[PDB]
Amino acid sequence: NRLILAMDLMNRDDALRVTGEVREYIDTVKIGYPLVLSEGMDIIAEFRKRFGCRIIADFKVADIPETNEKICRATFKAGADAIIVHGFPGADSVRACLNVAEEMGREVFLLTEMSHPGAEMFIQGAADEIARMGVDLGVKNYVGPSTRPERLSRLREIIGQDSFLISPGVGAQGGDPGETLRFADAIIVGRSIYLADNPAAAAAGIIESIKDL
Amino acid sequence: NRLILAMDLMNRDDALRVTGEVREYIDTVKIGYPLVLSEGMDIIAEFRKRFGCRIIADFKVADIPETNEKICRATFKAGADAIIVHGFPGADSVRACLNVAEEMGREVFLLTEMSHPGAEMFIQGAADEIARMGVDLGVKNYVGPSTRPERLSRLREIIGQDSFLISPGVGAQGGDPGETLRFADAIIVGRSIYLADNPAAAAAGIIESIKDL
Ligand SMILES: *c1c(F)c(=O)[nH]c(=O)n1[C@@H]1O[C@H](COP(=O)(O)O)[C@@H](O)[C@H]1O
Ligand SMILES: *c1c(F)c(=O)[nH]c(=O)n1[C@@H]1O[C@H](COP(=O)(O)O)[C@@H](O)[C@H]1O
Repeated sequence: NRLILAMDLMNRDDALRVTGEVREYIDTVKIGYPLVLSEGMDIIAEFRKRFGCRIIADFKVADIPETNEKICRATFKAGADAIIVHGFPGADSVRACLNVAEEMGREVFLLTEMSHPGAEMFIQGAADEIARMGVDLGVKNYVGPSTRPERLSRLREIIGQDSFLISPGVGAQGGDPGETLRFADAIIVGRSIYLADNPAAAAAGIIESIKDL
Repeated sequence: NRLILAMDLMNRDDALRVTGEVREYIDTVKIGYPLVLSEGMDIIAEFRKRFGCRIIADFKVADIPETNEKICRATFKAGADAIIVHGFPGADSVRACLNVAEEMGREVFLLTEMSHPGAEMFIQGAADEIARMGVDLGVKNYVGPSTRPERLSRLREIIGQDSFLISPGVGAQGGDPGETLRFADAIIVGRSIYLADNPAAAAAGIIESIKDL
């Protein structure tokens, strides 16, 4: 695959239909707050049972250590395989997530630099240090921006070749599968697939581009 | 009051009992992901209907603009009066939240500097600029740390006297109601109340200290 579906539809019926339509082209579904806050955490269990795919909970966890632990424990209890957590709040907040993931046999992904224009204001300047903090904490899974492949390159340099790196911002945000997969292990794609007239054809089209690399 | 309850219990029965016990000492309940991810967004509507108090959704929103809008729209649809959003992701992410709050007749609180030790690593260095970004965006409600009253002072200086400023980190995290209320309009208190043998007595004790100021 190398393709992770960002399932940000907000209606259970549509989320299930689109995921079902594209599942032959992905092995991982990324579920975030647009779907969870609309349909409840039980949606994570349903997706697991219906589809079998890995579930990453994209909750961009960004609270104090005590609250981060509670968020992680609720999320894994609901059946998520991994959770995405922000590095910007610092090492104690990240460690809290890693401690729960250890307890529960799950994975943490560290979000380093974000893909949107606003990320340039504060996040970008800290992002190398956030990545290096990850390495120092023993984080093995990272998120970095498809929209800035030169920053992906730098992040890959920091985390090394033996870390797993996934990357949002492909399609709608302007990122390209090829420029991104030079550095990331897998791309995250939401709207380019789930808003397409034929999501299966969109996913298939992306997979064809990936195979050509 | 000047007291906001951080309701981070993870069981509907306990959350309702403790809130009911202390409601005569607060007019605002802050509900976050520990309770919502455990009991569902319907908990917000229940609290509103049972208690009448203002509800602030402490979701520390930290995504891209398009996703931030979806998160805000789901949260207000569930009945929250206000949402807490991170400033660190930048102005476009914040504006997205403000646009939804405008559409829906609700409020955004901008989180500037966080209260925990890790906030020193990256957030603190950006926090003055995040506050000034808030002012430039017309944000009128802010969150800053009880644990660092000198930073609260600086944040108050930036936002001015006509902005509303609320402050977590009182009690469990080491913050003091008095040192904090020199600068903040209201303090947020969670564990010092909700883990107390008698939460009503804990809240009452805090209110007594506040009245003495
Ligand atoms: C999260 C994040 F931290 C980013 O830096 N960028 C980003 O886009 N996200 C989330 O990833 C998905 C992108 O979907 P698409 O732009 O393909 O529709 C979304 O879930 C977004 O929240
Ligand atoms: C959020 C935040 F952004 C902070 O800087 N600090 C902080 O503590 N929070 C949240 O506020 C409440 C504090 O509760 P207490 O320490 O009194 O138990 C919690 O909801 C925490 O997530």
